Amino acid sequence: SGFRKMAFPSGKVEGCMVQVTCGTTTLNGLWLDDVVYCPRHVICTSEDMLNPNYEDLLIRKSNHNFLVQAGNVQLRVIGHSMQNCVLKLKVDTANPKTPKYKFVRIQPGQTFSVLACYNGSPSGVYQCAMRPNFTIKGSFLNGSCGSVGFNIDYDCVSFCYMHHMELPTGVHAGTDLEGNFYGPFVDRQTAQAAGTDTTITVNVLAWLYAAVINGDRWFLNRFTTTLNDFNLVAMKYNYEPLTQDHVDILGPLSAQTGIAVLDMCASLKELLQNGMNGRTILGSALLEDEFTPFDVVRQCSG
Amino acid sequence: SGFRKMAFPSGKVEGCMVQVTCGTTTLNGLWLDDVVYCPRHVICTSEDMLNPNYEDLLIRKSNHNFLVQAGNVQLRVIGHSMQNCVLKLKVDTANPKTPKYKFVRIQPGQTFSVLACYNGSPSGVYQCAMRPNFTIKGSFLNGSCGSVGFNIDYDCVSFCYMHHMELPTGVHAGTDLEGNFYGPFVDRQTAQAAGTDTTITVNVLAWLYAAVINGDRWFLNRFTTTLNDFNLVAMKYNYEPLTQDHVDILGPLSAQTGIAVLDMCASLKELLQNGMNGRTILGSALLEDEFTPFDVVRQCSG
Ligand SMILES: *[C@H](S)C(=O)c1cccc(C(=O)OC(C)(C)C)c1
Ligand SMILES: *[C@H](S)C(=O)c1cccc(C(=O)OC(C)(C)C)c1
Repeated sequence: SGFRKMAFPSGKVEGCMVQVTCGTTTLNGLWLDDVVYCPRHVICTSEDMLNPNYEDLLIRKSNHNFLVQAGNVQLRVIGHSMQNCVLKLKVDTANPKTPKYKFVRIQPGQTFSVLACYNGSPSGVYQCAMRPNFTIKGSFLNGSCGSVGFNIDYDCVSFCYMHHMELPTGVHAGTDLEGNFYGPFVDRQTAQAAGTDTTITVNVLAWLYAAVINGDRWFLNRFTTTLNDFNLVAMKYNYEPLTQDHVDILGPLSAQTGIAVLDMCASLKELLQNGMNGRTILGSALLEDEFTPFDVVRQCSG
Repeated sequence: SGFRKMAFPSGKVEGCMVQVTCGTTTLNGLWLDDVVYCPRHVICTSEDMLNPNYEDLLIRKSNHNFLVQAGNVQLRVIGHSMQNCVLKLKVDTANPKTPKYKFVRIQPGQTFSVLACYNGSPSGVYQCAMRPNFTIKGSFLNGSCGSVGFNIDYDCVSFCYMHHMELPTGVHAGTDLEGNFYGPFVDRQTAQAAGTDTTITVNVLAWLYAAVINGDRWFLNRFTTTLNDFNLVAMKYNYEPLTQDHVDILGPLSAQTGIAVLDMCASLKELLQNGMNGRTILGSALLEDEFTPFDVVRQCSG
């Protein structure tokens, strides 16, 4: 019993974090086999940041300009190259702690664990979701860029996020491990801002199923709805449309609880229209949208 | 920016988790140096559980009755003994991954990270608080007992909790690493239940300071209060009394934000009396009490 925002165990990623320094800039890097991945911003200076030409900045560097430290061990850089917004530093040592891994890009509405790091040292681990507007509501301080987000499946780490920056509303933007940004953001100084966001409907319904599995049933009702009537209500409350694929994905949780997906939708409609009347669900007084159907099944089953 | 329920990186504890089997019962154990720690319930059978005499149960066992597996490696048990509600299995191999560690017992209102494990394999990591009534609101399924809770400071793991059982309200009870239960709970079958709980006032005030550090200021006011007037209001809302030591502990956050502790108390009084009027603090619509002043400083500073 119980339901918590649970992250993956972080040890496999801890053994990959290193510190990268270029000039006076230090940030985190990810050491896998004999390559260290880090934000290419490490080669910028403070006044380089209005419109840096990274190809020019990089051609003016050599290997000896990059100091890579793994714990108390310095790694010799023997090659450097750019790929989109990340830098690939080839080092003379393969990381003996490299896990099985993949570089995956995730979709809005998917969740992942973040290992927040400073100066190559892990500080904390938490769960995040990629918002519909491609930002993440992280927890990061200066020095955290290069920290990574990941999921783990049967001992294979799928890296999906590298941290780059903080937008004016305090939410966070970054890239995939190929250096391609999530969202319409750039690694230069602009007035760029998070665009409008929406609530991840399928995740809210998954979390209502978690609540039923855990004994909160007060929000259930005998009603049902059609998918189109529900989606009219969703549109009105800035919720994403629910598709038939979402309905199919909720099938296992529906079968476990005996509550048809469109019956749960009728409950969610009532909650949007009426609020909670001073009650809570799974210890929250808001509708939570950062758990996927898979997160619920992984944490709740049986 | 940002504020999340953040756990400690779990890798140092992952390298200590093993599986212990006795008869048909399997659960988790903690391998440090050449000892494996686990709940003594592992030696029970299903009908042993009304009033087991653990000293009798244990004297009928030998070393070969305990199967300890670390990954795919079997550890030979060469001694066994009981200490309160935990079992100490001496094995013929010292764990090469043992971290610097301590066994500390924590106080109600303190937080810790939990590494939930099944069959000796880590599954997820999350943050918890010891409630005033000595339960924890965890997330645990059958097979999780022996999972541990811990804090980490400068590479030293202070273990504070071993998981034993789930109470009827779905909250969790366990012991310290010396086998002594937190709270008035026993490892036998009874009608034992969580006692009445209260809200951890000093933590709520720490979290209001986190919110101010992160730009939520709507709940501030020009008022102040005395400690006695505040504590009259606390008593009325089932909040714990605030002591002068709590005020002193909040001093650094008060100095960082410029908001005197008793001024923040006046805000908390207004929030208890009026509610939030449809607003949120740090993404919550309830007053959060599971962050200590230290948690806030660690996550927010600067
Ligand atoms: C450090 S987290 C980093 O990689 C980075 C990436 C992209 C953009 C920036 C940046 O613009 O930093 C300032 C503080 C806004 C100049 C940093
Ligand atoms: C397994 S998590 C374990 O250690 C344990 C400890 C103490 C009490 C129990 C228990 O009573 O289990 C049942 C399921 C209530 C019989 C289990």
